[PDB]
Amino acid sequence: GPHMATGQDRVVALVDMDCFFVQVEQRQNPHLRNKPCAVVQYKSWKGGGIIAVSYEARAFGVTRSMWADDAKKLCPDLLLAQVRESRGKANLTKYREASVEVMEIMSRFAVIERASIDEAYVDLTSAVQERLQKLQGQPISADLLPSTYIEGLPQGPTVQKEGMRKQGLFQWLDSLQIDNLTSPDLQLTVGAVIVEEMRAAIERETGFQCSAGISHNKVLAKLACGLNKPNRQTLVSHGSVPQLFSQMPIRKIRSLGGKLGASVIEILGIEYMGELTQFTESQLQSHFGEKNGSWLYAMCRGIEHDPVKPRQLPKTIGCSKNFPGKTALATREQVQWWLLQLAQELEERLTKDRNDNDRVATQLVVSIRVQGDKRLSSLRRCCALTRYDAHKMSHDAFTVIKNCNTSGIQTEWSPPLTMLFLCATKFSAS
DNA sequence: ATTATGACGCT
DNA sequence: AGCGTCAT
Ligand SMILES: Nc1nc2c(ncn2[C@H]2C[C@H](O)[C@@H](COP(=O)(O)NP(=O)(O)OP(=O)(O)O)O2)c(=O)[nH]1
Ligand SMILES: [Mg+2]
Ligand SMILES: [Mg+2]
Repeated sequence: GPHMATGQDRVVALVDMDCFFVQVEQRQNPHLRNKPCAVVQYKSWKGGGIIAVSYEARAFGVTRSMWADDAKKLCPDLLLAQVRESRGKANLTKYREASVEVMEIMSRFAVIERASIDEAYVDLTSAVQERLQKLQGQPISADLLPSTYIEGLPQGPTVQKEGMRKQGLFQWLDSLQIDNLTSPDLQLTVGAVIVEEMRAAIERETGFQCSAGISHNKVLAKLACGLNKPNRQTLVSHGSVPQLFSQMPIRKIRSLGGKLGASVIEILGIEYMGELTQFTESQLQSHFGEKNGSWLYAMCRGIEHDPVKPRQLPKTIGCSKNFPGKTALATREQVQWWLLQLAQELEERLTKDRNDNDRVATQLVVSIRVQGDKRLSSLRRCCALTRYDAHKMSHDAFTVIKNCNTSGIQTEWSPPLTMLFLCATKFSAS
């Protein structure tokens, strides 16, 4: 009753750039704008692997993880942009720099948590309180929410999508109690006003469009962001959760799309998020552990407490390359040359990071995969990172991995290596 | 032969 | 510390 916490204490948004790498390439090359187009890495094997797809191309069935030659079967007029190659490998610097552009704009409105190259969570609780004091009990006009959907509305007592969006928004606004400065629904609405402004600023100042979700926590904001893409934002209220979750497959919730979500489905014999409400917190803890169990018990009621961490910068800086099938590295000279190429890219990125961000990495993590292992990493070893020098880092990485070489011969490497990965970690202020 | 990342939990 | 999971 009155003591049952409802998880309505915060306003959290999730902003995700639409088809990011595609948008970066479309800004640079106007010939690609408003076209079916995709971004690929490499080219010789099956035309390269697609990693980003414009919404026009998605209409033809083009998806990430598809080979470009196969995508061209679905969409013969598909336009392609290739990721830059440097030192023999894909180099994603252009997209990391575009990411910094967007995150610096977002940081003007609120503290952000960088969740990925193109997505960030935003804690808007304080900004909403501020705007509410400025509003002085003034109602919120639909004109302030020109790209907002209200999930679950319209309901009750009409043909085109924009008209639907507007009917739902009018139903939502008409039910608002703009008197109460602590009304959670009002707080979410003001949060959506602020996110409209932030998304407008991103587009004005970068050219990039994004989608967003506004709710009371990170998981609901992420789910909301996905409901109306591209170039739109969605408000998921606490009250919308029972209906939304009643037909939501468990795998759609962040963190349940893998083995744990499959175990929830199989152990409990359920399909949808809402079905979780019928179990006690102790029941869920018994099957999934104390942490997961408490998290599921709260999450299926729309409640989640994970804070938006004040972290705009990545925690690690890493360089990785796969050597699939017959390109695997089978000589010591090969392994050394590629460790050196990865280390030269890492040194470049680390030196720029130190100049921009006043910090230095202190640990080097070396990961490899050997032929025949189905795991991502076959072996992971750390060593000290005391100087931003590529020949030093590559020699140190070789020293920490050289014992994996089964070959009695000094020149050969067996079993050959199908992946190398260098990662700088454990940053300290400098 | 999906690839290049990045976060975080477990023990 | 090193390994596994989740994402994408
Ligand atoms: N190197 C690499 N980059 C990737 C990979 N997957 C994605 N990216 C890059 C390319 C993506 O542009 C970017 C952001 O990933 P999303 O937010 O998951 N996809 P997007 O923004 O394209 O579409 P949406 O409108 O649905 O949000 O990360 C990958 O496997 N490898
Ligand atoms: Mg995106
Ligand atoms: Mg994203």
